[PDB]
Amino acid sequence: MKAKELREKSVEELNTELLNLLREQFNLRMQAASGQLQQSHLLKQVRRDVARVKTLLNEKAGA
Amino acid sequence: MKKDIHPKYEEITASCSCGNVMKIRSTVGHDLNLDVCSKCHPFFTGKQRDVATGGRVDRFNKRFNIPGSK
Amino acid sequence: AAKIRRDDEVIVLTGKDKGKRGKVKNVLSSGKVIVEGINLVKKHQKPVPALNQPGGIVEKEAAIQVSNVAIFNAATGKADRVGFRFEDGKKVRFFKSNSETI
Amino acid sequence: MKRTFQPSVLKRNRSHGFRARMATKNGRQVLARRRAKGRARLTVSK
Amino acid sequence: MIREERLLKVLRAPHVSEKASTAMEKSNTIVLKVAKDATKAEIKAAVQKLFEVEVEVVNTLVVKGKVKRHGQRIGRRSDWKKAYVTLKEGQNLDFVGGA
RNA sequence: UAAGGUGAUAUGAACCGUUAUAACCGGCGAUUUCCGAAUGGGGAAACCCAGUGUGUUUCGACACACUAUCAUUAACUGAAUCCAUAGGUUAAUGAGGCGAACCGGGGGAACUGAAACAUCUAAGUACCCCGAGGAAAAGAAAUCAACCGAGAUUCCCCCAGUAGCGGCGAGCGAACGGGGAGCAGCCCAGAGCCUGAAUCAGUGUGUGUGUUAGUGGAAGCGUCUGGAAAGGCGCGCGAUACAGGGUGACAGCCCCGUACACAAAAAUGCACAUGCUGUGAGCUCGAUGAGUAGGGCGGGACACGUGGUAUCCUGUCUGAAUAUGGGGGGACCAUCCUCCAAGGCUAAAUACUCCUGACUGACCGAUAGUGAACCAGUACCGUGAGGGAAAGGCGAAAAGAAC
RNA sequence: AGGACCGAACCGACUAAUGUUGAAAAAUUAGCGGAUGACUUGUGGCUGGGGGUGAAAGGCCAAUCAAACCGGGAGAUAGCU
RNA sequence: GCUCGCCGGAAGACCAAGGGUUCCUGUCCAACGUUAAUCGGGGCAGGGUGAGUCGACCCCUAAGGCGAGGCCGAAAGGCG
RNA sequence: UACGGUGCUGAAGCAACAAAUGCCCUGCUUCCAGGAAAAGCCUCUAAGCAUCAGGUAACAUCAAAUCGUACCCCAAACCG
Repeated sequence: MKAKELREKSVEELNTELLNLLREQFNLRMQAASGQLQQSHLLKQVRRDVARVKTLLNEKAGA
Repeated sequence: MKKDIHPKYEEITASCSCGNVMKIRSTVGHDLNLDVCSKCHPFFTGKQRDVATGGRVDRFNKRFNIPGSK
Repeated sequence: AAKIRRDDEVIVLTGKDKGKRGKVKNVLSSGKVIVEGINLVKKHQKPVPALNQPGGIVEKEAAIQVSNVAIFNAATGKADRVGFRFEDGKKVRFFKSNSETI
Repeated sequence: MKRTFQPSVLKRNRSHGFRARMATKNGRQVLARRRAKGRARLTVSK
Repeated sequence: MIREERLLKVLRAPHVSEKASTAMEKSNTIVLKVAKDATKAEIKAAVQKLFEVEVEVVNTLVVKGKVKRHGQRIGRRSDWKKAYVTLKEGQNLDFVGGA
């Protein structure tokens, strides 16, 4: 949920969720698989959050 | 480089044999070595002999050691 | 940003459609403020040889920018600039100089 | 006779050598004029 | 097998090309493409831990495919880079077709 | 604050979210595909491989983490040499890396005004090269005079274009003498008494106030003509608001200004008050680091361009004396005078506007202006080193061929 | 054996002829050698201003350089229509 | 179909000057093939060139780069 | 049959004769202008390990280190 929503969490998505959150780009983002009436381009409009966890990790270890 | 106690010298000037004639006189071209330092050996010690001429009140150091100080 | 706030009712006066009045509007960055769509006889294009071939000639982007009138209600287009005071705690909604807000 | 213009990579180093033109003060000024102060690009860096 | 590695950017989608028809017979010599990160070692480590599926040999391919979109003669090249990967003998598509 | 947005110049189309984190502005952090200036070594600009760890793996591997050259200083260590010392394995900390140019350093011409060209003018300028900061260079005197006196330096008009040097050639071109601007002094070489007392490099806090968002901001209708009446008349009102230019034209009148009232996180200006890590504050008694200076014969810059000769300079070399004076008196020496003992510090006058900022324009309104309106130093030529264009500009809504 | 006598593209430079109003600051056609090396033959890196290698040239060396293709000196000198 | 050409020390071959992706084809006429234009690497819609062995890494060297300490150096710089 | 092609099925299968450009030949000869080092090839030992370690063999395996590989040449996207 966009990243700032779940900041109560003890562990970042790097623990396994990093790949479960990234896999679709090789599994569903080919022709009409992920969708055609109802999805398309995701990873900006909605799905960007995986990248925040990156700079946030370093924030948390650098404190 | 030689007299280095007192630092360096090669000042391009002339000697006017037909008025303002550019013949560069001032370039020195002779070198000497070897004298006894304050400790033990007849060390490498560079001069022309100027450095060692300058020794009539030096006690091996009060000018000698400017290259050796830093 | 305009504190006159996207239900409200405006008119054309600083162009030929002089009096065409309507509400809510359409607001986008450097968008031309159509009042409600003041056009009458201007074509539409055919980028599709399929059945749906856009047959329009009416409403399309009739420009009259920003708003020349502080929201109509009865007569008069001013003072539009007038900032107003505390009503929402993170924004301020306005009407015109004479009548608190809306 | 063999006249003239052609491209190569290994002839560059002593003349058209891009980092050699940063190493000489001769080159350095011209580069900075031609794309740092003067609005522009070079990009032919392969 | 590791999770801290170049994998999550080194791949793209499968390449869907006709050669899946013409050369997959008693083995699954299936096509991919890959980003600017691709040395062979990365794509060798990749497939089985990103798509659940066991493989044998891997090829990397420097493809340099010119494009133009600007009208005026030119556009770009991008990374482009095809690859070939190897779904063994007979597990073919037997649950999904990732086409 | 206030609502929309997805930095665009095909926008199709996904999809954040108009609750008070969607974007976006702002204090301060944070991000690496690899280069990298890049620095283990290599370098043909985008690098191809050393050498040693660490968390941990479906135990293949994995992403990563660092060093160099110097300049100074503690520790360990170390040669032909009992000893000296050079030199290593380190630990510590910074600069080495980068600018059109200012200024400090020196070098830097060629031919050409002189009607002849070896003086010189050319030019201390082309460059190339070394510094290291925002201000400098300097600057606390053998400085200048005539016995009158002045005081770091020199600066401003003079005196004066006077002295005053010459292929007697063309240029260069001084100080005094007067008015002023000025308007203030000391520590080592070191010991006693005294002793966080003066400054300031830091670094936390805080007032007095900045930087900018947030707060704002002026008046009109009726009519004759009428695409826009934003002209004209009416004055039905106005003024320390009548910039320029916007809104399809010409709007005091609708504007966007100007004039005026309030005003933030959280660093941080400057000024001060405090806070704390370090400094030196008050008084005496002491002390004086010469190869430097000479000159006979060199190279020189000074007003004095070759000369009898002028220093304070510079170099082979030789080589004195502590203020019971001589260093020098713009020849040389008197009578006499003034700086001063040859370590080191100083308030003002000056200059670079990197760029962005406020006002002015008998200044450029593309024969052009900072090479520069551009997105032209980009492309039309180039062994190339890179010389750079011909070049303003549809214009309610792109209203851009419905039919 | 021999810088043979006569031999191939790797060599040049004899006078024409369609080379001059160019296919070409250079090359040509039926013709013709030096027959193995006083040959030339090509990736690069030393010769970077008044040049530097000598079959020894006033030819070179960008294609026409007694010094340019430099742009900085400088919109010089200027007895110049 | 049917009758013969040109390159004949082939523009036969794959691949090295980095020029770089503009072949089969699917489609065509300015942004040009000084006739036609159906073809030219024209130029546009797809995609592509699958190297553990090919070769330059290495271990490495005759020419010649850079080089401790240096002998010297005006700042430059040069020879190791 | 997509008019490219693969779908089924399938023969026949010996002796000589003459000649390289090429293979053997870092063979073997013939002449001097006198054809460059490390290394793979193959062994000697210094020290130091030396009831430990080293390498050479049968077999099982693993790693097999960023590239480029498209059109193109005794020669039109080099140059002209």
